Amino acid sequence: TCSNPLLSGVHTEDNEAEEKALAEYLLNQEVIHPRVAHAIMEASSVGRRKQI
Amino acid sequence: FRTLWRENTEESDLTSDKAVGYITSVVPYRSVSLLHCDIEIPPGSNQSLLDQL
Amino acid sequence: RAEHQIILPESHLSSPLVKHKLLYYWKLTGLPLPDECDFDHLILSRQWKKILESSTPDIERMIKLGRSVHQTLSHSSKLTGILHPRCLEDLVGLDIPDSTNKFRRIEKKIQIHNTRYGEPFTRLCSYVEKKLLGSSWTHKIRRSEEFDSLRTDPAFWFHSSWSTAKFAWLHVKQIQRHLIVAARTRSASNKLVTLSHRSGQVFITPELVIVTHTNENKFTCLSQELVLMYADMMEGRDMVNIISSTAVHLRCLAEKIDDILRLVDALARDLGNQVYDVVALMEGFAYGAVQLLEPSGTFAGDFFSFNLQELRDTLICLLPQRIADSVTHAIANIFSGLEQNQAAEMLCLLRLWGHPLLESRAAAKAVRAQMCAPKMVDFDMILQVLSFFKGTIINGYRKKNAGVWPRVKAHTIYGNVIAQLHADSAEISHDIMLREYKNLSAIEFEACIEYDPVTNLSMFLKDKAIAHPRNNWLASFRRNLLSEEQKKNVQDSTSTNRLLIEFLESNDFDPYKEMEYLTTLEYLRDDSVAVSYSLKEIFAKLTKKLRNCQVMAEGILADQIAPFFQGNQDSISLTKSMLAMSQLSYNSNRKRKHRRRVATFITTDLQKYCLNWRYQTIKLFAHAINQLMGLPHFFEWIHLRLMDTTMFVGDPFNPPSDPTDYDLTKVPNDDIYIVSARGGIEGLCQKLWTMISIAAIQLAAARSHCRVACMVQGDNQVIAVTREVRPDDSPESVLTQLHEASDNFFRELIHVNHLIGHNLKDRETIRSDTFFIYSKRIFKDGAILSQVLKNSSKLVLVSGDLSENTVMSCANISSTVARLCENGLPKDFCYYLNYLMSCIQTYFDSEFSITSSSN
Amino acid sequence: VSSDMCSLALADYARNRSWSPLTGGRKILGVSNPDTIELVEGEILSISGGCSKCDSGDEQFTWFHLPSNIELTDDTSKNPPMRVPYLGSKTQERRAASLAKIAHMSPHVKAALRASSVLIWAYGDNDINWTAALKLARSRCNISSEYLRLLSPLPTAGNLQHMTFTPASLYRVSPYVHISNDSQRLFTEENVVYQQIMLLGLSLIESLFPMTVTKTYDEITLHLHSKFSCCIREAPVAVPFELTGVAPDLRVVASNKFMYDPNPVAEGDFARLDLAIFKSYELNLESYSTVELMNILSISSGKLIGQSVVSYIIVYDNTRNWISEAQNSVRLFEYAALEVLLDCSYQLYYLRVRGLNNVVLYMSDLYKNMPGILLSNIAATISHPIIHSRLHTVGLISHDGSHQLADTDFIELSAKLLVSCTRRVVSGLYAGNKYDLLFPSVNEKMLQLISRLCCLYTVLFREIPKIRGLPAEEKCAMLTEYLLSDEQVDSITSVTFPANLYYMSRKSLNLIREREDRDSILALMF
Amino acid sequence: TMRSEIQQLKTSVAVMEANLGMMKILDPGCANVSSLSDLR
Amino acid sequence: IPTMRSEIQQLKTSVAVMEANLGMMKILDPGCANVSSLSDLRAVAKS
Amino acid sequence: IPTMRSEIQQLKTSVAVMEANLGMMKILDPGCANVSSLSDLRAVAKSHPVLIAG
Amino acid sequence: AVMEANLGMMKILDPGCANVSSLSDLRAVAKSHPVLIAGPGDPSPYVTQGGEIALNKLSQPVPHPSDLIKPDIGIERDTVRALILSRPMHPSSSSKLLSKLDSAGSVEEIRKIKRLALNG
Repeated sequence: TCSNPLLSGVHTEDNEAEEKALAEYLLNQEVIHPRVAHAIMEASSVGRRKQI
Repeated sequence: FRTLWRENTEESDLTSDKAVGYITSVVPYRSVSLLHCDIEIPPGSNQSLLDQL
Repeated sequence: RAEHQIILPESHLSSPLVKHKLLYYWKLTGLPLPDECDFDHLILSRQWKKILESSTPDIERMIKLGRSVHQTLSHSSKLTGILHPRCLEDLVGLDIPDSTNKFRRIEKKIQIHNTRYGEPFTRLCSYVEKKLLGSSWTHKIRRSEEFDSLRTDPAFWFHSSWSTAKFAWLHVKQIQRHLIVAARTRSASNKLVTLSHRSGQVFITPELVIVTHTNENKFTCLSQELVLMYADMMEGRDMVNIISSTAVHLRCLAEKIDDILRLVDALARDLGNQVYDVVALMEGFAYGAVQLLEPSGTFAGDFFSFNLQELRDTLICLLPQRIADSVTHAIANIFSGLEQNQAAEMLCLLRLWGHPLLESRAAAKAVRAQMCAPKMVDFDMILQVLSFFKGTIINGYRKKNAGVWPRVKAHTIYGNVIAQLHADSAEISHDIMLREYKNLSAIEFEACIEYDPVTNLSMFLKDKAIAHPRNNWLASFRRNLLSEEQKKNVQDSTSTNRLLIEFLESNDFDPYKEMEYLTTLEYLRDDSVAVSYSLKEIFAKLTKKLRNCQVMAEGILADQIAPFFQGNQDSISLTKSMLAMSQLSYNSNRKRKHRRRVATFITTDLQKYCLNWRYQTIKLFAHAINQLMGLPHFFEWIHLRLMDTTMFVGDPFNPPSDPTDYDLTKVPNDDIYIVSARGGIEGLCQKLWTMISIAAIQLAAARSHCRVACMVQGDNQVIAVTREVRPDDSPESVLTQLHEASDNFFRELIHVNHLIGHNLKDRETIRSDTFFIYSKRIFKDGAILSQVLKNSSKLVLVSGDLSENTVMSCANISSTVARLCENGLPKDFCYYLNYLMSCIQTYFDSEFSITSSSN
Repeated sequence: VSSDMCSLALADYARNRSWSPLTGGRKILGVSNPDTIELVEGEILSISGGCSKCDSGDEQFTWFHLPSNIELTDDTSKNPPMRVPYLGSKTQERRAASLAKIAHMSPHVKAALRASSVLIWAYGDNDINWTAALKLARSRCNISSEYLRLLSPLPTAGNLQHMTFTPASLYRVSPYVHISNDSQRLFTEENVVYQQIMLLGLSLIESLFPMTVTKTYDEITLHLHSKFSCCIREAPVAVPFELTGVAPDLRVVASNKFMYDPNPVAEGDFARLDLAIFKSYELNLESYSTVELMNILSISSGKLIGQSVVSYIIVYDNTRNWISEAQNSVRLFEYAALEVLLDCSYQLYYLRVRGLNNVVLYMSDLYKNMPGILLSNIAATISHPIIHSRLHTVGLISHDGSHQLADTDFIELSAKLLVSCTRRVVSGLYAGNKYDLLFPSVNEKMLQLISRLCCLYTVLFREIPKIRGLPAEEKCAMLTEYLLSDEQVDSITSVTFPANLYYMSRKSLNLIREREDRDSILALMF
Repeated sequence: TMRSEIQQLKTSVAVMEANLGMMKILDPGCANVSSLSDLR
Repeated sequence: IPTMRSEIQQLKTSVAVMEANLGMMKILDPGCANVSSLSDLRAVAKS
Repeated sequence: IPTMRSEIQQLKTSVAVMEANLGMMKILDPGCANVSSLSDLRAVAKSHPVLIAG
Repeated sequence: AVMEANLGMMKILDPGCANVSSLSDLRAVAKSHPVLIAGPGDPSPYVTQGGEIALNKLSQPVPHPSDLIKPDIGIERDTVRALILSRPMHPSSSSKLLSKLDSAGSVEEIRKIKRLALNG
C-alpha cells in the first residue's frame, strides 16, 4: 500500500524475477565467487530495494 | 656472528645465575680462546652483589 | 484458533507501570482497595455502576476472582489490601513447593550433565590454553576457581538465596502467559489457577495475580506487567548473587549486596512508593565510592558526603530521626572499603528493587512545575554564547568548503579585526570570539547551504505513535472509563496513527511542500494540533504533519549544521576517543620531551535540561541557522507551538478526573493538563540545544583561559580541562595548576549556565582527577572500569516474543555470557557457564511452555 | 575427508557437497578464512629459555611484549608509557578522493564505482566485463562507460560491509604491550588475518592477569607462530574470462532520489574529466620497463613526502608508514628534499639566502629544530631494518649517537637524512643536472613551478632583483631577465600528466608487485 | 568640535551600559491555574 | 584632526551595533515571530 | 573636514531613532502596566511571515 | 541623554554562587538591571513593591524571596571512615587512625584526622 511519490519503485512485482536473474547471472559462471556477487547485488538496485 | 639474546633479559644481566646457565648452555664446553668483559659497576654497591657478579 | 499463538505476551518488562491500571482491576473485582487509595482522584469519580454492567469476560473474570478471594479468606477481622512497593518483603519470600518440585527435575538432569561431561570441559580448556600458550606455561597453570566452583556445584542456579522466589515467580509468570494465550480465544474453561504457598494462596487470571497471606489476613493484587517485573528482579538478583559469590575478586560484595537488598526492602514497608527516591541515590554512592580514591586531598569524599547528606535529608522527612541516622550509618558502612573495580560494580543495584508505580497527575505536576515556570535570562551572556556559536559556524564552514567564509551580508561586518579576518578568510580564534563578541554576534549570513529535507529516511520509517488531533483527543483513553458526556466526542479512527504506516500511505508527499507548514506559519494557524506527553520516569506524541516537520528539521540539522562542532560515531571510535581522553589523566603520565599535557575531568548533568530552554534563549541561534539556510522561520517552532497550545499526559487508564472536560482550550492548568508550555520536550530539537551547550562550554573555556576537550550529548556533559606542564616541575605544582584550572572553569561554567537559565545540579556534578563517566561506563586512568554484575542481572531465561523460539533464547544467553567475559571472568568459566545455562534454557522449554497442545 | 584435516578443507568440502545440486561440481571459492586459534601456535617467554617453535626451524611469528613491574593502582610512578592500544582497523575508510575524483559524489555513484571495481577485479578486464559493469551501474546512476573506465577506483578490498555502547574488553594491561609484526612475511598485507592475530595476542596477554592481580612482576613475550599450520593455503590464481550470458534488464525510475542519481557529472567535472580522457591514452604502464616504474615510484612515493609535512586537543598516533613504498624503489628522499626546497624557496628568497653554503644551513635550521615535531611518518619508516640497512648502504645516514635501539626514537635521524638528501639535490642542480619534474594536475601552476625553480636558481646564482609584491608574470619576467645576463643556462631556460600523483604511485607500486624480475633488479642495486 | 564629542561619548557609554549588559529578559510563565482561552 | 575622525569612525561602528542589538531585542518577543529571518536587524530595529 | 558634520546628521538622527523605540519597548516598571497576552502571537500567525528589511 | 530617563533599574538579587541567609546581604550586593518583558503573561506575582525581583538557581522569579533563605556530626565521621578504610594505607597506621576516630566528639578534630589521613 505504498503510495507516496518517494520510494515509489521499492516494491514492484518482478523483484523476484530481477533478483533470481541477477543472482543466476553472477553466480553461474566459470568460477563461483559468492562474496563478490553478494557485493555486486548489494551495490545494484536490487540491494537498494532490500536495504530500503 | 651470533648474539646471545634469547629474548629474555635476566639472561643478559651477569648478576644473575640464569645468565650463567644460559651462556654455558649456549657456548661449547671450554672452547672460547678470547673472553672479554667490558662491564661497569655502580659506585658503592652491595658486597654480596659483587660476590655474585 | 491458531493465529493467536504468534505474538506471544511479553516475557520481560518493557513498558512503564501504570498504577491506575492495577487500581482499575482492583475495584473491578470485588475487593477492598488499599489505604492510600481511599481518597483517590480517579477511583472516586468514575461511574462504577455502569462499568460492572458491561459483562465482558474481562469483568466477569474479576468478579469470579473476587468471590474466590472472599470465600478462601477471613471474614472476622479487617481485610487489608496493600499496594506495591509496600508488599516487597512479603513477595520476596514467596515459596511455592508445587513449582520447586517442578524445578528439581531440571536440577537433577543438569547434575547428570555435569557428572557425565564436566571433566572433558576441563580437558578442552586445558587443551586450548596449552595450544595457545605453549608447553612451558603448563607446569604451573591449571583451571580457575570459578570453574572449580562451577564444576563441583552444577546446580548453582538452583541453590542460592533468592532461588525459591525465582522459581515461584517464573512459574507464576509462565502460568499468567499461558492464561493470556488461552483467553485470546473467546471460548474458555475456568481461567482461575490457584497455587498454594507457605502461609497463603496465589490466584492467577489473565489480568491479575492475587497473593493472600492468611495469618496477617492481607493480600495484594498485581497487574499484567507487574509479575513480569517481579520475575525479572528475582532472577536478576539471584544471578547477581551467584556471580558475586563465585567470582573471586567480588565475594566481599555479595553479603554487602544482600544486606542492602534487604535494607531498602524494610524501608519499603513504610516509605511506600517514595522509597524509589532512595534507590535513585544508590548510583551516586557507587560514584562516591570511586571518588574516595583520588590522588589528592581535594575532590576526595565530596560526592560521597553529598549523597549521604541527601539520603539523610530525604529519610528524615518520613522516618524517625534515630532510624534515619541508623539507616544512613548502614549505607555508609556498606559502601566503605570498596576497591576500584568493586565500587563500579555496585551500579548493579539500580533496576533491582524494580520500578515505581506511575500516575499521570503527579507526572503532569512535576512537568508543569518546570515548564510553566517563568524565567529571566541575561542579554549580554546570550550575546557571548551567540558570538561563539557564529564563530564555530564560520570555522566549520571555512574548514568544509576549503577556506571560504559563508555568504555574509557584507554591510554587517563590524569593527576592524573582523573585517580583516573576513577579507583574509582566516580562522577566527577563540580569543577574538571572546574579545570581539559584541561585533561577531551581530553578524548575519545569507543563503549559502544546500540542504536535503528527506536526508535520512531511516527516521521517517520509525514506528512512532501519532497523537490523533484535538477534536478526537478523548479517543486516547479507554472508552470504558470516559464519562457519558465525554463519550460522545470519541470519534473512530480509520488510521493506525503510526508514523511508518501513515508515511507509506500518504499520496502526494512532497518534503518542500511539507516544510511550508513551518516556513509559512500554517502550523500556528492550525487548530488540530495536539501534543501528548508520555508516562516515563523523552517520548511525546505529536500529530502527523508536525511530526513530519520535526523529523525533517532533525535531518537538516544533523546533516549539515551539527558536524561543524567538535562536540558530537562508532563503538570503536568511542572507545578510542574516550580512552585517549583518559590517557590525559594525572596518574597515567606521572613520569615527571616537550610540555606534557595533563587533564582533569568534570561530568555534569543539568537540572531539568530540555524543559528550561525557552524561546527567548534559542531564538537568536535558530535565527542564525535560518539565515544560513535561507529559511524565513523554521527552527524556533517548538516553543511557539507549545505556547499556543495545551497538552496532556496520555495514558489509557488515566482519564481526566473532572468529567466535564470536552475541549482542550477550556480545561484548567490542572490534573493532567499543561497549559501554554514554555520549555521543550526531550529529543525534539536535541541537536540545537546540544550545539548551544557546546558554545557555552567553549565560552566557559575562553573566559577562564583554558583549552577544553568536551563530549556532550543532551544533558550529559564530560569535560577535560587541560594543562601543559614542564618536565622539570613538581607533582604538587601539577596538581595545584590542575585544581586551579578546574575551579576556574567550573565557576565560569556555572556562571554562563546560570545567566541563560540552567543549573547543573551543581553539587551533584562530579569533578575528579582520575575518572569520568560516559554512557554509564566509568573511565579511570586509561582503563574502563568493569560492570560484570549489571550484565549478570540481565542473564535471563526467555528471549523474544514472536514464538517459543529456543534458538534465539540460547543466542541471547550466549551473547550475554560473552558480554560477561569481556568484563573479565575466566574463559573456561564462561564457556562451561554457557553450556549449563543453555541446558537450563532447553529444559525450561519442554516444561513451562505455554503452547504445548510431542517432544 | 576425515576428522584430522584442517577446518577450511572440511568447510570447503561441506560447501561443495551442499551446493553440488545447484552448482554441478564447480568449486565455491573466495570464501573461507581460517580459524584464528587453529592457525597459530603460541609460546610465552618470561624468565627463561626461548620458544621451542623458533628453536625448531620456525621463522614466522608475531611478537608481543609486556614489561615488568606494572602497577594497576593509583600509584603509577614507575610504569612504562601508556598508549591507546590496538582496537582493530576495518580498512580505516577514507573519503572517496579516488584515482580520478569528484568531491561531492552521491552514494549511488559510490555504489556504482564499487560495483564496477569489484566486477573487474573478480572476472577480468575486457570489453564484455565492462559492458556488464556499465549495465549494472546504470541501475544506480546515469554515467557513460568512459566515466566508469577512470572513476572506478583501483581494486583493493572493497567487499566488506554486508549497538549502543559496548567496549571490546577492559583495557588494563593491553595499553602497555608492545606489538611487532615484522617477522611475518606471508601474513602481513595491506588483510584480516594479522588483525585477528593482533587481537588474539592482546586478549591472551590480558588473559594472563586475572582481576585479583594489581601488579605484574615479570616481562612477558608472546611468539604467535603461524608457519607450520595445517591451515596454510597457497593463494590461488584468478584466471580472467568473460561473463557468459547477458546481464539482466534491471529497470529503474528517475523519480526515486533514494534509488537513482539522475545526473552525477557536471560541467566543472565535464572539462577536467574529458581532458583526463584525452591524456589517459599514455597510460600504457604495462609496456614500460621495471626500472622506469621504480623511477615513477621514486617521484611518486616522493613529492608527497614534503607536501604533507610542508604547508608553505586529543593527539593520536594515526600515521602513515611509507614502509613498503620505499622497500621497492631509485632515491625518493631526494625528491622529498626537492619538494621541501621548492616549497620553501619563498622564505629562502625573502631572507635573501645567498650563495652555496647558506641554503643548506637554513635547511639544517629548519630540519634540526622544526617547530613541528611530527616527523613520525619517516620515523616509522626508516626504523625498519631493511630500510635502515639500505640507507646505511647508500643514502648517507649518519652513524648513531647511542646504542642502535635508543637512537632518539628515529624522529631526529629522519631530519639528518633530509639534510643529506637536500645537499645532494642542491649539488646535483648546481652541477648542470636537472630532475624529471613530473608535476601532476595539468596555466597558473606551470608558470608557478617554473617560478619556483627560477627562485631556487636566483637564490643559488651583484644584486638580487627584489620581486616581492609583484604578480606571478612580472616575477617570472624579472627572474628570467636577471639570470640571462651572463649547462647551467640550459637548466635555467627549461614532466607530463598521465594521471595524478596518487594513481601513478599506487598503480606503479602494484605493477612492480606484479613483476618477476624484481628480485634480480633489487640485487642489482645491492 | 570637541564639545559634542564628549556628549556623544557619554551618551554612547550610557547606551553601552544601560542597554547592553544591564538588560535582562523575562518570560512571564503562566504558573497559575487557568485555561488556554483565559490566556488568549 | 585624524584623532577627531577616528573617534567618529569607531562611533559609527559602535553605534551600528546598537541597532543590531535592538533588532535582536525586538525579535525575542513572540509577537515579532512573523519578522522573517532574512531581514536586516537594523531595519527591524528602525520600524 | 566638512564631511563629519553630515555624519553628525547621521549619528544624532540615529540617536533620535533609539530613544524613539526605547520608549516603545515594554520595559517592566513596578506596577506591571504594559504586559502582553498570548493572543498577540495568535494574531501574528494569521498572515504570512513578513520582511521588514531594507 | 534620555538613556537614563526611562530605563528603570529593577534591582535583580541573584543568589548566583553564594547562598547565605539574611536578605540584607542580598539587598546589599544586588546589581540592578532594566528587565524587559518578552513573553506573554503577568509578572506582577513576581515583582515587589520596592522594585525587586528574586531569582532562583534556574534563573526563575520566585514570588516571596525568603524561599532562598531556607551542622551534622555523623556524616563527617562516616565519610572519614570511608576515606580511611578505602584509601591505600599501611595497616598499622590505618588501625591507629581508626582507633582515635571513635574517640572524636566534634566536627572539629574530625577535620584534623581527615587532613591527617589524606596527607598521611
